[PDB]
Amino acid sequence: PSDIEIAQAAKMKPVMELARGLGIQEDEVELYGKYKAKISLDVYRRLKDKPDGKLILVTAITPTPAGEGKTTTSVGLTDALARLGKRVMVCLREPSLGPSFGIKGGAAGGGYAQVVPMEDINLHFTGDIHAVTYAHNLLAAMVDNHLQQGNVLNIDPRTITWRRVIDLNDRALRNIVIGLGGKANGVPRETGFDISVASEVMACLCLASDLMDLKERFSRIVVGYTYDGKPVTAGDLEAQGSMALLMKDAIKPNLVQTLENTPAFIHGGPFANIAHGCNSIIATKTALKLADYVVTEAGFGADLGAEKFYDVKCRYAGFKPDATVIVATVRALKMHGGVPKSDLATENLEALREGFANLEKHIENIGKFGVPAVVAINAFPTDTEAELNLLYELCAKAGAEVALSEVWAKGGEGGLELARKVLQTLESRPSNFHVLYNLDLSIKDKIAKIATEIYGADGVNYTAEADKAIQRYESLGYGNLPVVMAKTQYSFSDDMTKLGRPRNFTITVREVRLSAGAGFIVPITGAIMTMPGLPKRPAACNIDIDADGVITGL
Amino acid sequence: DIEIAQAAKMKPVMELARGLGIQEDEVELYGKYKAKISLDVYRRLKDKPDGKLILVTAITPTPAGEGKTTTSVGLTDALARLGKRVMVCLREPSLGPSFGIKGGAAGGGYAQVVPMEDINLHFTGDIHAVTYAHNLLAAMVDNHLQQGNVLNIDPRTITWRRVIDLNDRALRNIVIGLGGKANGVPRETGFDISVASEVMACLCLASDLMDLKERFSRIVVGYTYDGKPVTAGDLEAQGSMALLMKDAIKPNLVQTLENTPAFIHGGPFANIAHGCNSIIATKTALKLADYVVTEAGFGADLGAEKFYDVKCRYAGFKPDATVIVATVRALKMHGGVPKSDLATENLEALREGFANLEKHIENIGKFGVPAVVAINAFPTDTEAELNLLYELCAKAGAEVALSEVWAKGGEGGLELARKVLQTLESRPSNFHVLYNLDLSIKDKIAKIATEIYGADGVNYTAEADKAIQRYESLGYGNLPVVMAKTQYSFSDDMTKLGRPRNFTITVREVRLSAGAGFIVPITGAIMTMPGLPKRPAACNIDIDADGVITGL
Ligand SMILES: Nc1ncnc2c1ncn2[C@@H]1O[C@H](COP(=O)(O)OP(=O)(O)O)[C@@H](O)[C@H]1O
Ligand SMILES: Nc1ncnc2c1ncn2[C@@H]1O[C@H](COP(=O)(O)OP(=O)(O)O)[C@@H](O)[C@H]1O
Ligand SMILES: [Mg+2]
Ligand SMILES: [Mg+2]
Repeated sequence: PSDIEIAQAAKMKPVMELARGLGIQEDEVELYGKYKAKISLDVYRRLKDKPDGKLILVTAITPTPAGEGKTTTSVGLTDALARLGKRVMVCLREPSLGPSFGIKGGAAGGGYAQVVPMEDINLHFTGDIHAVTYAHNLLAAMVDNHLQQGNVLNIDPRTITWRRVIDLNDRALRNIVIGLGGKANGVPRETGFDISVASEVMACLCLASDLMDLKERFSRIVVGYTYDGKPVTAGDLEAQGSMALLMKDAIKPNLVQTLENTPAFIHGGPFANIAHGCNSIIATKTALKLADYVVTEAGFGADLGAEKFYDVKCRYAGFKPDATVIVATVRALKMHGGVPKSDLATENLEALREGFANLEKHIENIGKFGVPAVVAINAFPTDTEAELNLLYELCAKAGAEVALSEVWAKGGEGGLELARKVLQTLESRPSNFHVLYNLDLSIKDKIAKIATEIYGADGVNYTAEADKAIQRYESLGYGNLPVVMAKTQYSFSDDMTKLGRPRNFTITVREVRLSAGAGFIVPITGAIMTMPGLPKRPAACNIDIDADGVITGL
Repeated sequence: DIEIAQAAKMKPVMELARGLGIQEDEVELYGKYKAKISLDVYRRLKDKPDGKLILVTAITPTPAGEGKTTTSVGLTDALARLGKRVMVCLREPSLGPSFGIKGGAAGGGYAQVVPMEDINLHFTGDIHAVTYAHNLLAAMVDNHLQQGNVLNIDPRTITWRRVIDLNDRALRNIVIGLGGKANGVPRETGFDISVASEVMACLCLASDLMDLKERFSRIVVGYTYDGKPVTAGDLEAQGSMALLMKDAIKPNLVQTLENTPAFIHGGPFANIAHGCNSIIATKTALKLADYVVTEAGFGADLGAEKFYDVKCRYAGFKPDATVIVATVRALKMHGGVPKSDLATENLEALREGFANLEKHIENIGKFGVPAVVAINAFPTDTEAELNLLYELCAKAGAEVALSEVWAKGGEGGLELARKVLQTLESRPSNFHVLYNLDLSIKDKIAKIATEIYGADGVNYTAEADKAIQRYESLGYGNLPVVMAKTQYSFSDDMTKLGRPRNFTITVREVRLSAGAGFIVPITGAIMTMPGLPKRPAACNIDIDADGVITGL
């Protein structure tokens, strides 16, 4: 039964009620209708010295374009725990608007494991991405006005790294020339747009602890350089105050719920292939005051999202994840064993056997961070009973804790086996969380650490552009920043072609960006683009709404 | 006395809503002090009586503005202070100008709508809905070119621009689709400011979500190589566009500082677009109130004519009175006093500049709705100067009232409120439009230019000629006209002050808004994306652990 059919038929508690059931007081809630709200940052502030609940991360194997089921699983696990009577919350990322009209669709879950109101969540929600987009683009506009008004600071406009942003898959704005028409109309220069969720401004939102912090980070954002190579910042242009203003509400996290009325925060939405892939620190640390157990997702596979959750988010938050759930699927493991994407509804026992190496490696990789894993087998409607025991069997045989999850088709009661297993590991195998690398290393050493330890490459190559940039950033004193790698989600390699556990290969960084405001560095690898495109048949064509109800949203 | 420093005073909008006879389950809250009202309110009240409709317009402005909004709000509070059941309908301010020059559009002093900062920034996200529907269409157009261009669109004739609600001059003329075969198809475009979007115009003229969707579908984005038009319908975008507008379509309820209810819905500018708030908000408010005050942008040559010939025409409104805001400082400017000298007294310059207001007074008379001048008093106004004007007005002889609504709130608008009631009770209106749709495009341009602006005639650049021919050829000859033209003069020349004579308008570009249902001749040098000044107000804007430091 279609995801929007059942999302629209849902039966929701007023969120003011859920809020109150969490120790949040009426005047700390700001409603966006009965079913959505924003929680004050005073909640976390007044509880600063109270103990945390347990932190549970969900990550996954290397996906197909439709995705496996982190979100779908995160929601379900949360519903299952609520059904064992636990005081639990999910933290998730706000879905990017753009992909609802292209390809992979929304990010509110699936079947009976969803967050709702789904169509709000997937579209405009509470206006957060819009606030990111306007602060980002206001800065750009100010940069461009500056050039026009005599270029007082002597910016070399051919070095401006600050791009524009919009929350759509618009490939035609990747590379553009701007400022044309003559002397009344700006200064010609080459730029383009990224998708808003990849904005550094969203990164700042996701790492900041409150408005004034966000304002200070904004002011350290570097937009470009003078003709003599001195950096020029958003604070040099006095933009941070306006930028902060535009984020005045977006800083607060959003409360919705699951289909079974369990509470859920949704806040910040960076992708994990081209950004840091986590929800806001603010959401997650607030939730940890409010619930005994907090489930949260990192984007794409564990080589990307899980790695950056540990090495960036946890680092900057002081978080100590207690357990980690790895989502695996028969569909995907078969793909990693040879089966084409068009033949996956077919049984193939060997292609799951030789596809397993993929998961083998993700488990290995999680183990390196010292937090105990449980595998979740997200049973797809087509997966045969035989394929399903083999995977169970392979996970046990590898030593790993496992559980089948029928959360998609059955909701929270599809996730009891799994929920017990997570509870089992919280109670019986404590976590020993530590980062992969220290901050005092070179940029190139940190990159090589991730390259070799996680993706399993032999080493890393640099274009001259990249080398020039790394020099620049260490010499300017940003050498201590952590690394958010941009790379394809479809492989451990930077070649989207290398399925499974590719061996004897090299990653090539072509471009290096600096996020001095969010406080990390972004080495861009392979051919990954920072603005995605629409397909031949965009979801949009099938999308509609009548005197009430909507179709084509997924 | 700072605008933003009146961040004090309000009551829950839900109380305000029930007090207009709106049901609880028709109110959607965005905090305790903003809401969206269902379209079911108007529907169920369809057969009930309309209140009195009052338009507030103005003389030709100083860049700072002459106080329409400030006056519309004041008037509303003043009527309430006379025990009247009254509402204001306003436009949502464009976000861009709060960081630019002119600021937000929530009023002034003690005549403002609140919560101001929300109202002027993201508000309830309508402008963002507009922006994304428009730009998703743009994105689908470009994707289509990229995926074999099956419809054979000549990318060099695409009229559909992109949009963003900032003053960004550098996005006026751009080249996109660069980088090779994987990254699109190169083409010249740019951006307009979001409030000037056709999508906004449609929102502002439509009656519900399914009307809006069908309008979207009729939007022409460009042409095939053999000149066949291609629509948003042909690309199947209207459903998604409408989805993104599902809440934007419902109007918003806020209030005034003295707690009078207010609708804010739709933002289009009057120089570049059609300059009125939504029909939805206006027609709804007529059911809930005995008196509905509403503003049209810039001077009467722009917003008034458009409110009358476009909004009123499509809505079936008959306006009952019209208020013309005038100021001493502006009249002086028009009498030759430089911008920098408008604080200093100068009676003779005020006598000379009167001509401007005189023509606006005449022009309102041609639509057949009676008029009341509001003289909106600034702190620099001499007692002598305010008397000269009042005398000038009654000798004209229009009804006049001094207004101290800015400094005093509704108490300051009693004499004005009285005169307006006095006009509605004795001098009923005989509204009629300036022109008929049967005319040709060029004839309608020429009525408006001749009768309202005072031009001797109109010239067309070759490009404008082509376009007008193309639209007549295609069946759109019968559309009404929404002139784009500078607010600073009756002419298309921003330096021709007072009441210029013996001038000609030149239209250099003509757009077709097939979905909103009008045509836009662009005159003189006016741009559809504005720019940021030397020192933008953004540079002085800030927020601490609570308090905001600029709204202007
Ligand atoms: N077990 C399942 N069977 C069928 N569809 C599923 C299942 N789990 C998830 N989905 C659907 O597949 C897509 C991917 O799920 P999602 O939770 O979004 O994965 P991820 O979070 O890793 O991107 C969504 O459309 C979801 O509704
Ligand atoms: N009587 C007055 N004294 C001082 N400032 C005023 C007065 N009336 C309006 N203003 C201010 O001047 C600017 C323009 O007023 P506004 O109501 O926006 O006119 P318009 O709607 O025609 O632009 C605003 O900053 C407003 O607060
Ligand atoms: Mg997901
Ligand atoms: Mg105004």
